[PDB]
Amino acid sequence: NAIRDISSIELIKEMRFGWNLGNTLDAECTSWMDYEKNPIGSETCWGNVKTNEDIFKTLMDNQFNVFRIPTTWTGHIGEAPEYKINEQWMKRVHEIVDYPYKNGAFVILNIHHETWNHAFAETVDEAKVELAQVWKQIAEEFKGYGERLIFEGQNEPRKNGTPVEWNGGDKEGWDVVNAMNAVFLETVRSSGGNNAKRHLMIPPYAAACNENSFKNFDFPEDDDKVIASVHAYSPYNFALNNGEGAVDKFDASGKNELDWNINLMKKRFVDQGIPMILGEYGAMNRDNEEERAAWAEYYMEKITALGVPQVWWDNGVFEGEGERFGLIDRKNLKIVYPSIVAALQKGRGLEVNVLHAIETEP
Repeated sequence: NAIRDISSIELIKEMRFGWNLGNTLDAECTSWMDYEKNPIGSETCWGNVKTNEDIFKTLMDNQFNVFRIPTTWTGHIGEAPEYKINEQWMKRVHEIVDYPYKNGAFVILNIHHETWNHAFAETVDEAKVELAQVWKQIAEEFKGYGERLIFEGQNEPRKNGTPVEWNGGDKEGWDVVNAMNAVFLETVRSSGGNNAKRHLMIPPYAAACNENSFKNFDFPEDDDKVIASVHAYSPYNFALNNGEGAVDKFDASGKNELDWNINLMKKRFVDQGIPMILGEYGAMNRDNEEERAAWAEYYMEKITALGVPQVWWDNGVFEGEGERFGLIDRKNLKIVYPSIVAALQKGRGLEVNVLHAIETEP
């Protein structure tokens, strides 16, 4: 029940690097799964195994101490306007949050792939109501948790389906996102318990590392416990491109693009005293572990000099046509790419010591 009363800038210093529990509690399968009969079945409906504590303990052995829990509440929410969250779902989310928390790590709980938080001015009034009701129950469920539990108001709020979805945003989307962020901050701060001193993360438009999203991002000026949430899979062709133009080498043009976006984070947040966390990043598997290792160490070295931690996005996908950001085999508790983890440790300034590494095939 104890909570330290320290600023986000001071609390961020205790962070090394992070890991995402992707394609798990954020998996959304309402188009074919009966959420009434399977109230917690969505956790594994995208191919990941049921979450256990040993997954996080395997990662903490490799010096991970930040764990982001992407959670989708669509399908687990009752009818409007009360928006009652399913009790069995809230309990399972509580159990998974306890896995890294009860072992002493930082935890980030967010609202992820929602159908109702689209950044369209047509439905903001009801979207703000649902956002407030949902975060009221979440803040209530985790009242007595300390400063190591961090709430992230939104994931990538955007105008889905528009050409404006992934280009940075327009004036309409920027105002809706700012209004939604304000509702989230007020709802948590107004609740009781430790929530008045809990650290809160808010994203710009779509959490994009873009000038248009950075320029039109309202940030509170009198709350030292609010953090900016940015996602940056940079450079795009090497890290995120899953189609045409995808490259497997980390070339000089890729370094220039990455250096440009890291400088955008410095000018927007670091120089202006805005605490910021790279909540999502990573490089897709292209049979290029040593290319991704050098990229990861360079990326980690740069933002470590800025005091910004990063959180790897791990969806548990290794092969196939999907986005292959897998890093740990959750069923066998093994690090599939040990040199990538070693690069994170070396770039962060830690002693290189990779445990539970996968064997060598040759």
